[PDB]
Order: sequence, then structure tokens, then C-alpha cells
Amino acid sequence: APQQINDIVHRTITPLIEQQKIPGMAVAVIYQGKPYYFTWGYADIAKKQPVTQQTLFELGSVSKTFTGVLGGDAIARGEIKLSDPTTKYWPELTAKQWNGITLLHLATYTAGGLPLQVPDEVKSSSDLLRFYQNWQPAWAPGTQRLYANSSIGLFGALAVKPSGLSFEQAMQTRVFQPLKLNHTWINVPPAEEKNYAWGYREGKAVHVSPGALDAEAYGVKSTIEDMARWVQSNLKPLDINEKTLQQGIQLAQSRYWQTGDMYQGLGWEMLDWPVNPDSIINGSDNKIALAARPVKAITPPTPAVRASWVHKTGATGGFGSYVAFIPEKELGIVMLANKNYPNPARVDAAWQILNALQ
Ligand SMILES: *[B]([O])([O])[C][N]S(=O)(=O)[C]C1=[C][C]=[C]C(C([O])=O)=[C]1
Repeated sequence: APQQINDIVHRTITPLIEQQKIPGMAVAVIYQGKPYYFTWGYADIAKKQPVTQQTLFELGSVSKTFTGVLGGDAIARGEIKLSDPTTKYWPELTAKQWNGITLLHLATYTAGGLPLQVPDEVKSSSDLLRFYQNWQPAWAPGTQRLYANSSIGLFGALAVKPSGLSFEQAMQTRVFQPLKLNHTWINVPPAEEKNYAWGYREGKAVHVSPGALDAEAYGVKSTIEDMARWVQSNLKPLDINEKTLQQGIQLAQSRYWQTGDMYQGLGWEMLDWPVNPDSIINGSDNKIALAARPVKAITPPTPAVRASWVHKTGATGGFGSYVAFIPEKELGIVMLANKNYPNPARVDAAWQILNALQ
């Protein structure tokens, strides 16, 4: 690999792994469109299995970017509109607070205070209907952003209804397959189990627990190679041959709302490049990222801006992921680790690497 990339990546990631006690990590840098890969440490500490370019990691909320793109593809297909009331796709949702809450609100966490988690107590489909029917918004729709699995998770489930496909079926056939993401999974198959890293939480090996709307909000697992290809696809959607998918990727990077210096896409979040690193670094801390913030509607949404830092953090109990890219520069990074370590450390390392390469 070019020595510049080798040095920049190793000088940043090595101390990060040491400081954060990360058991295993994979990184891809996309530079001028081509991927370069780096691996450290262990997928499975007990069985002494190293991290490789084929290791599967839990993406956590990086999964929201796939959900956003799949939703975008459904809009491009003419199956849904972001302006369509939620109740159009879930007629049983008759409670009055849902009047005026659209698919856009669900996709972008602006429905008016849907909670971060779906309660663990929600096990059945009737439990899910009950939860949404009884939910009381704190705010009018489209006025405040509150990051939430229960918001974009519902969006994903409703977005695929017109297709008649399950969420998993829709994701596989409309996103994973056309992009040749052949080691990316919502449910890790037995054939790929030997590659599935353990996550580590307080020293214990863990995998993500089953839960309501898990697939839609945080349930994707992938390898560093497939994630590099995901970044390439989002960097350059015009190279994608499937028209609705190309369009969906573009829609997911449109700017729908602004809060402070960040813009909300579908799954993706974006800031103007050049960024103030303190802004993205401090902004990624869950103390800010998960806060209720007033939003300004972008009316109409700005189409994907090439001079953007586009990114998403993801976590599960045992895993911590980060993806960031800058379309204008054909530059990006994926960092996948089997420990959920603090977001600002992820973003700081990412910015150090991309800034040195740009
Ligand atoms: B995203 O990364 O912001 C979502 N993160 S998460 O921690 O909410 C994902 C999640 C939800 C429920 C259970 C688990 C788990 O690891 O068992 C993870």
C-alpha cells in the first residue's frame, strides 16, 4: 500500500487500540476510490481467531444507512412517498396523535419524541401496535429531533410494505445483491458463523440480542471488504447500474433538517466540508447525539452535496463501528471494532486519517 496511507492509518489506530483496549479491529481507507485494508487483534479471544478481511462485525446503527437507502430505493420505485402519512401504510394506527406524522418524520427522528428504544417488553406484533398507538408525543411533528431506533425502525418496516417483501428479503434483493455485498447479513447464516466475531462488553463475549425492529434499526453484520464497497457505492452513486438504487442512495444523502451544523439525511448524517473537527468530534458524543434538539426544516430538501462529510456511528453492546466519507474527494474510511468504545475517539481518529490524506 502507499506508505502515506500505511503510516497515517497505523500511527492513528495503534494508539487508539491501546488506549481503548479494543480486542480486534478492521479499517478500510478508500483513497481515490480504491480500498486499502488493515486488521488488528482478535475476532474471538478465547479461540485465538484473528481479525481478517472476512471477519463479520455488528454494524449497530450504521445499519440505519442501509435502511435509509432501502427506503430511498422504494421512493425511487414509486412505492412510497416521504410525504405520505404513516397511517397510509399502517391503517390500524388510528390514534389521533398520528395525524400529521409522515414517513419523513419517522425516517429522520422528527415525529415528536419517539423513544430511543422500543421497550424490551414488546415481543409480539400486537405489542408493537399497542406501543405506537399509546405513545404520546412531547412535540408537534417536524419541530424537534430525537435520535431513535423506534422512529427509523418503523420507517424501514413500513417502507417495504408495498413491495410485499419482508424487510430482510427487500434488503437482500434490492441493496445487498446489486452492490455485490455478498458477506453482509441481517441474520448471519450458519455458513458464515466461523467468521462472526464476538463482541466484548466488560470482558464478556456477546452478540446483539433479538428485539423488535432490530433488523431495521441496528441489525446488519458485515465485513470490512463489503463495508468498503458500501462506502464506494455511497461516494459514487452514478456508477450504480440499478436506476432506483442509484436514486435511493442520492435521496438518503439529501438534507432534510438542520440542527446546529449538522444535516439529517435518511440514515446518513452530513456536515459541510471542510468541517470543524471539534464540531463532529464533540457532536458524536452520545451526550449531544442522543439529545432532543430543535430542527429547521429544509424546504425543499437540498440534494446530496458533494462537499460534505457524510457519516454515521454505530454500536451494539459488544461492537463499535464508524463510517465517514467525503464525496468531493473520493475519500472515506470504515472502522469496525468488537468493543463499543466512545464515539469521539472514533471520529477523532477518522478525521486525523482523512484530513492527512485529503
Ligand atoms: B445505534 O448504534 O445508535 C443503536 N445502538 S443500540 O445500542 O441501541 C443497538 C442495540 C439495541 C438493543 C440491543 C442491543 C444488543 O447489543 O443486545 C443493541
